[PDB]
Amino acid sequence: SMLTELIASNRRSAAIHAFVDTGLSTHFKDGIYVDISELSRKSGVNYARFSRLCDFLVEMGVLVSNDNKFRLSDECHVFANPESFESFMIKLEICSHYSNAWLMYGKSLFEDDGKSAFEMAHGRPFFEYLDGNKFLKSNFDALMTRVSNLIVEKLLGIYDFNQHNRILDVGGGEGELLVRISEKVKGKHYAVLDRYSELPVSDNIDFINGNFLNSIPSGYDLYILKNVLHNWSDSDSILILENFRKAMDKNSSLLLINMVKEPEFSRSFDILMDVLFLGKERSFTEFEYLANQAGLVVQETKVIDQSYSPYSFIKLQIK
Amino acid sequence: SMLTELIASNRRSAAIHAFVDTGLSTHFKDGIYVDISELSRKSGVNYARFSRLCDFLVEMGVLVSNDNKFRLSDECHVFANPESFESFMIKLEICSHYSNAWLMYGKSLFEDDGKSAFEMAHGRPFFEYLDGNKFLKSNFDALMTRVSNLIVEKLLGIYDFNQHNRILDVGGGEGELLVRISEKVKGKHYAVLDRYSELPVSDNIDFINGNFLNSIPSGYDLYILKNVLHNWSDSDSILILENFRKAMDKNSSLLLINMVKEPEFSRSFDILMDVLFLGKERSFTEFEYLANQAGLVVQETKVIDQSYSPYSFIKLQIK
Ligand SMILES: Nc1ncnc2c1ncn2[C@@H]1O[C@H](CSCC[C@H](N)C(=O)O)[C@@H](O)[C@H]1O
Ligand SMILES: Nc1ncnc2c1ncn2[C@@H]1O[C@H](CSCC[C@H](N)C(=O)O)[C@@H](O)[C@H]1O
Ligand SMILES: COc1cc(O)c2c(c1)C(=O)c1cccc(O)c1C2=O
Ligand SMILES: COc1cc(O)c2c(c1)C(=O)c1cccc(O)c1C2=O
Ligand SMILES: [Cl-]
Ligand SMILES: [Cl-]
Ligand code: NA
Repeated sequence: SMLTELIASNRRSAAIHAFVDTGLSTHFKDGIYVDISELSRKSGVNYARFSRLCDFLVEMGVLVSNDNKFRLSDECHVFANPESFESFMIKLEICSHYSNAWLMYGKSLFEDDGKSAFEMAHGRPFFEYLDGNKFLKSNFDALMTRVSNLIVEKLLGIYDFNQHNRILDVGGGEGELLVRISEKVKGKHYAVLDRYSELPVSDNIDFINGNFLNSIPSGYDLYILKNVLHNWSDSDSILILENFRKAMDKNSSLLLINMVKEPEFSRSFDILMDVLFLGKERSFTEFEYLANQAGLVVQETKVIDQSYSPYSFIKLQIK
Repeated sequence: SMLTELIASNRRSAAIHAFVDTGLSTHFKDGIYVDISELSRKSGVNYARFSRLCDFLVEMGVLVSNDNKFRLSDECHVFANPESFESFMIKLEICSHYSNAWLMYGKSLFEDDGKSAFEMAHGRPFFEYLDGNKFLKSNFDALMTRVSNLIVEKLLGIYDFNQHNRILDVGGGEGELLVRISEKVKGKHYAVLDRYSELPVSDNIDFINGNFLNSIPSGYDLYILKNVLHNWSDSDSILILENFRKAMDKNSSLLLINMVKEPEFSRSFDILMDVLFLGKERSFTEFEYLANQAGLVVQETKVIDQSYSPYSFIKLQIK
């Protein structure tokens, strides 16, 4: 039935995890057709059992079959690359920590102590727990780095970064966005703020250990906040934007860059943000409402299409 | 994108789990339209956050939205009933035990110790582990009871059980099949063989502690083996059927009743059977092959329709 297969949606994620996490998918580079008999001899993977997984992956549209051999579909070519954001995504998606968070989601809907399903499962909020877990921190940071790399070219296209001199990326993680921007727009002052136990090192990037809930370093003419606000409540989002308004002078600009809620796209990410952070997906007008409450005004708006989501690009200045 | 949402398939299962496992779905009986504000007052569920889950459940087709109220779809009426097989399926599908089995699935494809992904995660094979885990045993046995209840009427319709005098259901679990058959077909000796520490009790039914890998007791004119062979390898399946042939005389009949592999249905259950049991789904032809190797021959075959799967009904006798 359609209902029992909907209940069993998890099996699709688990099948992809087995295929990608083992590195079996790396044998499918460059659109090659793989003979599972040959793959078994060199890799040691069970012929009969991996062939049955491949049949399920064909059903899913991950693999295509010809002459009893399997290739990756064009869409799923990314699974052959272990450095692809999709590879890091599947490693996190059904990991034990995420699974235990999802099992607390039901109970989390009845509590009002401001603890996410993740915190209920782990005893600390997501980013505080990641401080003590290499697997989660390295894979999450790697995922954010890959998606940052993918948006750079379009971001440099739609907005002229050459007009700015002092640039701070707030919650910029490993700093991939400004590292790539600094290679195209050379000779500016580039800074990245995040929570660092050990400072990253990269040519002409000033890495700052900080906390955007407490304070944003003042004196920059361009601030960037990319994919941060969806990890936070309305009240915490207003606090962050208030801290920007206090850091900014009349000539300063804040680029609020975020995946945006659109009716046509899936609500699944909105639920994941609830589970991990008590966060949420927001529309443009919802972001604008928070910014207006924080004492910021929209000067410019654009849409950036990415394969996986639409993005809101909102240029903010103090009222 | 389609691929990121395919990777995020687990979120669909986890959303349904939060909705059903909490008992929130029991407020949606008889296709009623629910005001989430009203539900929040009564149940104590967070209005805003549950409304967002309901938006995702509408996207999935689990809920239907009208006038900002939500009802279960006709197909998903079963979610309002905590005694439905779908309710028990949901409880097991993304439980910690299954999650940890799925996380070993990739690694299991590179080993030939004969340990399932489940055994690699939990240290014992499925049914041996269930002996010591009430959560898995109670919910698994409840699931099997519910799916047995749904097929009883169709079995009674397509086979004359009244022609037999002594009937043994082998691996019959809680004995629901014969409990229900005994209500319609009177004046028979009914027995159920399974792995029991303490014997179940039912007015019409004699429960026997046994092991179908070791021996099947003689002196029954009808034997039944329903939904057992998919938990076993081809070699173990032939051993089970050989033990039937040794227990049976020329006048004995064996009803082999099993979900059957048809090309038009999902391979997802085939992969679950690999993970839990190193089992598999089989076609009619594949079942007949095993029976023939065990020294049994097909007297009668029928296809039984169930909502979630087609079934093979095979009457077997000794050569
Ligand atoms: N209180 C806090 N102060 C500063 N950074 C924080 C923070 N809480 C979380 N973060 C950081 O916020 C980031 C969210 S993920 C976004 C990373 C990057 N801006 C990108 O778009 O790819 C993480 O790097 C996390 O470490
Ligand atoms: N070695 C063994 N001997 C007997 N029963 C066994 C067994 N190993 C597993 N079983 C039983 O096999 C059953 C598989 S599930 C099928 C239950 C029932 N026939 C139905 O169709 O609903 C379980 O009840 C399990 O306890
Ligand atoms: C597995 O758990 C995840 C937690 C996540 O936070 C994310 C993702 C996955 C993710 O795939 C993602 C993709 C694109 C842009 C993003 O911002 C994310 C993101 O944030
Ligand atoms: C979640 O774990 C499961 C393990 C299972 O073994 C099953 C099921 C679920 C199951 O939903 C099911 C449905 C119909 C007929 C069946 O035989 C099964 C079955 O066997
Ligand atoms: Cl600086
Ligand atoms: Cl309301
Ligand atoms: Na500061």
